[PDB]
Amino acid sequence: SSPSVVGLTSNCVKPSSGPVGPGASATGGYKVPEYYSFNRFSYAEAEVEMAKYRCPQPSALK
Amino acid sequence: PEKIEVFVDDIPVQVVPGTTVLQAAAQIGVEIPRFCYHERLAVAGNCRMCLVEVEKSPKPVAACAMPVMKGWRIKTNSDLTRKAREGVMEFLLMNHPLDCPICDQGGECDLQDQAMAFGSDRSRFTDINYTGKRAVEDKDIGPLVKTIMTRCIHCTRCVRFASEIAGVDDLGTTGRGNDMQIGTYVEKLFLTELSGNVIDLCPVGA
Amino acid sequence: PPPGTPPPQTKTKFGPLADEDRIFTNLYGRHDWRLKGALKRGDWYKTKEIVLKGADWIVNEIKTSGLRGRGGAGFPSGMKWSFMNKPGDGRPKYLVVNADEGEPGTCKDREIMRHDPHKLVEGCLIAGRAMGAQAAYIYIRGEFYNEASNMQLAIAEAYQAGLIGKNACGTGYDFDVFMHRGAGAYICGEETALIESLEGKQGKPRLKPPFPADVGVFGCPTTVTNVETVAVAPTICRRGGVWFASFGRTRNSGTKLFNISGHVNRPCTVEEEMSIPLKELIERHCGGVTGGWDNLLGVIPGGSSTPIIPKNVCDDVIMDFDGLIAAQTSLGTAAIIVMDKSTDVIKAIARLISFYKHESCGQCTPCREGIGWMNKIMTRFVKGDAQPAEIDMLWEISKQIEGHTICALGDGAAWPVQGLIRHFRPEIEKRMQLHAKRV
Amino acid sequence: MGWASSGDPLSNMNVQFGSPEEAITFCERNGWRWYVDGAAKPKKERVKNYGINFAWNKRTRVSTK
Amino acid sequence: DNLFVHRDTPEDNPNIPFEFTAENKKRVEAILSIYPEGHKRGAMIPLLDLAQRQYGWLPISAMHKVAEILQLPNMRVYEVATFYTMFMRKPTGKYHIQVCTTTPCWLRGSDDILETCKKQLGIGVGDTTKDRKFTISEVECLGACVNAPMVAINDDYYEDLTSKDMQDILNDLKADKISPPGPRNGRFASEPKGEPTSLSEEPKGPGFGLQAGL
Ligand SMILES: Cc1cc2nc3c(=O)[nH]c(=O)nc-3n(C[C@H](O)[C@H](O)[C@H](O)COP(=O)(O)O)c2cc1C
Ligand code: SF4
Ligand code: SF4
Ligand code: SF4
Ligand code: FES
Ligand code: FES
Repeated sequence: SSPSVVGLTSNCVKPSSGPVGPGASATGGYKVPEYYSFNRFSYAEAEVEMAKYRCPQPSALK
Repeated sequence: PEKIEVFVDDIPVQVVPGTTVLQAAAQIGVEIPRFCYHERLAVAGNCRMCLVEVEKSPKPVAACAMPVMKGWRIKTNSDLTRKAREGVMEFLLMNHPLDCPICDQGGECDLQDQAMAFGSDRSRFTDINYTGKRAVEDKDIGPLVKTIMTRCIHCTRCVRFASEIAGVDDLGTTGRGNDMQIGTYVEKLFLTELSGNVIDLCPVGA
Repeated sequence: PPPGTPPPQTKTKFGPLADEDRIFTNLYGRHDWRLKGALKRGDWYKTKEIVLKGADWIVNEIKTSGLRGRGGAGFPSGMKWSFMNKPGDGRPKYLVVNADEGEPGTCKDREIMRHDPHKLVEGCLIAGRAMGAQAAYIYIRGEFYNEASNMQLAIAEAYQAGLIGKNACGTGYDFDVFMHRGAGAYICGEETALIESLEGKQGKPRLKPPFPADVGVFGCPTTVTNVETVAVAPTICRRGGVWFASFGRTRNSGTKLFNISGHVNRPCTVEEEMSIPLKELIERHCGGVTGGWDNLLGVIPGGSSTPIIPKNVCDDVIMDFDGLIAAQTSLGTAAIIVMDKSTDVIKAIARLISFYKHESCGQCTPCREGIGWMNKIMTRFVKGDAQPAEIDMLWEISKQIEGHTICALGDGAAWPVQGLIRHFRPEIEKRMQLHAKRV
Repeated sequence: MGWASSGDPLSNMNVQFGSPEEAITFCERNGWRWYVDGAAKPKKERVKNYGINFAWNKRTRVSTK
Repeated sequence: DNLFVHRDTPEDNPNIPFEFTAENKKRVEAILSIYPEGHKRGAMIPLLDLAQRQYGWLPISAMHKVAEILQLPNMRVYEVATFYTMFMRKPTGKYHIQVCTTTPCWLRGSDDILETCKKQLGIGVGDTTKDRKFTISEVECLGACVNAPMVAINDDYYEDLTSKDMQDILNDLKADKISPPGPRNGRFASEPKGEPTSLSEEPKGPGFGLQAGL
């Protein structure tokens, strides 16, 4: 998909265990296994992706 | 820049706009009790001792940092102000220690003077018999400045002076809540040509 | 009628909601949350048009929506956003979306991130246009590391799809969203303190004036706005300010989430119309008090920071920003903490005070110690060792603290003890009485 | 006994006045020699704004609170 | 026991070498740039987070490292690194059990779970085993008041708990086996127990309830 998922690193483990945590999965109704699939370093890995897109920052000092 | 007209204590007063309430009250002549405010330091609201009531005030305002606005009415010595000041000093004097006789600022201490003028005279703090007060380890800071931080009131005069006037930048605050302390997180010496002036700034004998 | 002035409502029975009217449909996560389901549930619909409308449009329909900010203070957002919309300066205007859920008893904020992060992002975009925001920052507790990543993921899908960024939704206007996971501390839920957090300073709040509309992050014009306040916004601009006035009774307009917890059979979060009786709600979406309605000692409607109300006064309470104010309590976050007839309310409240004592930056004279004092007094009361005059200390100390502190936290610490003395003083008298007799 | 002996009578002598011209008038009438010491010029207003603590460009941004 | 004054201990001292590993170095470069050029000091808290996350706790050398990155006095980093609660300035350990012992978690019995935790780990509050596998801790509220009682372990949210399951959870973590976070009583996410009473209808779809004009 053109709107891909975040980088494979940012994803703790590729969902293959289906039921995760309290019983989330792409099948079952509580469809948010992605929440329970976040790594110790998932946050930082996200911004590593986001070097690509973000626009120029304002600068006070000229 | 035309000067605003404001009735400080039922007296018309002239202030260039943006003037702070306190800076106007001195202009006329009245003085508000301050602890964290000094002429030559950045403005902060810490002590809450400079509070004052303005007619139709939902909230008493800190004169030290309150820019005056048109047609106000500042009631310096109105009972609501007196209620506020006493409460604030009951607070300050909860857990200040009982060390006036051994405190080098005895008889020169703003806390004593402003306690006399504007504070109460009875101790509602009953917990001295149950769990006592708080205490803080003193710091080693140099061969010049003797430090007894268990008297500090966290006015941040030392913090602001060092950061700005001397630019040492090595003296600051730490921690939340009643356990907030001041000093350097690790033992250092506050070495600086102007370091003496902190002794005059600290209103209390810390 | 003028551009503002939301239309008064003429309904008496503000009963349940219709799930069509529930804006947060995915709440409880029965359906997909990624951008596939989101655009299947209508999460980015005609955003290009609405954004193009301008700021005058958006602010106006907000005004006639009469929305009161759900951040706990309750001041309406239309005026807030309008202040941002004042040009005549070369500043990088910013928009801060406070997602702090520090408020004890409150859990609604968490699930918006966990189940509809796209909705919030869309809302920030529409609002950010109305605030002329150069960019925005979604400040979030450090206790929600998994949510923060989840939001980061939603930002990924949005950036990749081109919904948000430069030329977002093809409108040409630029807007980027960043995620700042502040190292958890309850005080950061304050506007000024949060701004200090983002800036990297100590974290303690600031005096007002100046307001964030004057100077905010980086000394730039900003507003801190609650997550729900933002999340509803795009739906309002997409569904009609008239319709949102269709709910609510008066100035307390719109709908709000509720978090029912405590001695409750089936506590949970419920989207439901405001201006509702509390008893009806507790028996509709909640199942009722564990010991039945009679076995009820008191409810704290706004969660912590809010005085308790006893069962008798509670029996007929209209839940809303108003109404409760008359009943001597503030709706806060609509966080209802309910306790059965049998539990130590006094040491329940003592726990709240300890929370404040541990959660108070310590910049103001009253709050750096006065809560510390209240903690000492309440602890002694809980153990039953205190002269009855300490009833008056707590009453009279509380008045001294309230109003003199900088951030509203002091008031949040002052009110609960005031409520306890007003309504459950006989309990304290008995607790002290038992100790004295044994003494 | 190592006290601070002083055989000079007008050592502690100290009097107050409302304005220097009054004092000079008094001092002459009692035939003393004197020399005024100009106190100070009127305090020049200092802006002492709160917002300067938080500025985007100016150096005056506070390092801490 | 928490101290806002640091002494040069053998285990915590600037002499210890800390440095950002190449993986984190990239992240540091990427994260710095979300702040305008003038004010880079705002990134400090994320940087301290990353350092703690890499190391497991904050050594004073790490605070120096962040200060060196941002070119500011070492005291300012100390100020913040001491303010925020979870910036553990002492050796934490592998797992950091956090129990929210405030209302309404206290109301739902969360004293029980804390009592058991001390029993089985063998140490009291604010403590860590000689192993450092475990660290008991109390926190005010973890934003899961609704799923009360509840515990968190360094990322995790274990809610809807009791003495029985905490015993099981600790035996699991004693064995060092992965545990499934989230509630373990039948619900999943802040949803009323049993059958559902609201949002029982399919989401309408895009455009529903549009203004129909403007
Ligand atoms: C001590 C304290 C804690 C606060 N915590 C929160 C919070 O956790 N979540 C929130 O949305 N607002 C919180 N607020 C209020 C926010 O600072 C601010 O009022 C809110 O964003 C208002 O937004 P709104 O009026 O548009 O809804 C807190 C205020 C104080 C004084
Ligand atoms: S600082 Fe003032 S009040 Fe405190 S011990 Fe010294 S003289 Fe007494
Ligand atoms: S040490 Fe002195 S100057 Fe510094 S905050 Fe304390 S009382 Fe104020
Ligand atoms: S009221 Fe309390 S928490 Fe708020 S700024 Fe003052 S001391 Fe800090
Ligand atoms: S002088 Fe105003 S708060 Fe201290
Ligand atoms: S006190 Fe347990 S999550 Fe709030």
